[PDB]
Amino acid sequence: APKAVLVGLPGSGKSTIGRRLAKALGVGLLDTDVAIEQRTGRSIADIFATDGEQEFRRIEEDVVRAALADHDGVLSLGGGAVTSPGVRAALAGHTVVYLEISAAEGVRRTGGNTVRPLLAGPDRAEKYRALMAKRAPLYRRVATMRVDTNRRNPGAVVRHILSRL
Ligand SMILES: Nc1ncnc2c1ncn2[C@@H]1O[C@H](COP(=O)(O)OP(=O)(O)O)[C@@H](O)[C@H]1O
Ligand SMILES: O=C(O)C1C=C(O)[C@@H](O)[C@H](O)C1
Ligand SMILES: [Cl-]
Ligand SMILES: [Cl-]
Ligand SMILES: [Mg+2]
Repeated sequence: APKAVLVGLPGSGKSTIGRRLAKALGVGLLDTDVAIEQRTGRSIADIFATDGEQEFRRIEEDVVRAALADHDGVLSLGGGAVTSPGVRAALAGHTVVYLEISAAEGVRRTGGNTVRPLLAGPDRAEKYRALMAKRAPLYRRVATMRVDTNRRNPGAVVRHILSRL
């Protein structure tokens, strides 16, 4: 079981806080997206391209179940994983840190468009708020710890999580 499972919208800091929290804890980081494309040689985006969310999520939920079981480090859940009820069920009892980010800051951190398909450019701010409106309640469902990453620099979010694990 992971030291901590990180959930949040794109830009909330999963990959970042994950890497830093993993390092701090001396443990490894496991990003389910990477765990997904590695295990498939075919990229997340391109995966969707060929088989769509219905399939992606099936693959994703299965890697998550796996990571939740065999990973003792820090696990960063790909943003939409929470939408799969089986991902939510798999999460129960685990240490789930919901990295909270406002839509304004969130739209801005992901400003570079470092992938994030559902977050395509044409009217991203609107897109991100809708996305936040939909995923937000779910992250709050599965979260055992909510961390506001809005003001806090990465180090402080990480120390905040450490201080609380
Ligand atoms: N607390 C933070 N303060 C400032 N920038 C952050 C913070 N958390 C993450 N970032 C930055 O925002 C960008 C998105 O972070 P990332 O970890 O890739 O998000 P996610 O994987 O959750 O989608 C990264 O450049 C990262 O450096
Ligand atoms: O918020 C989301 O649905 C997504 C979050 C990331 O994990 C991407 O890899 C997924 O493809 C999409
Ligand atoms: Cl299981
Ligand atoms: Cl994501
Ligand atoms: Mg990520």
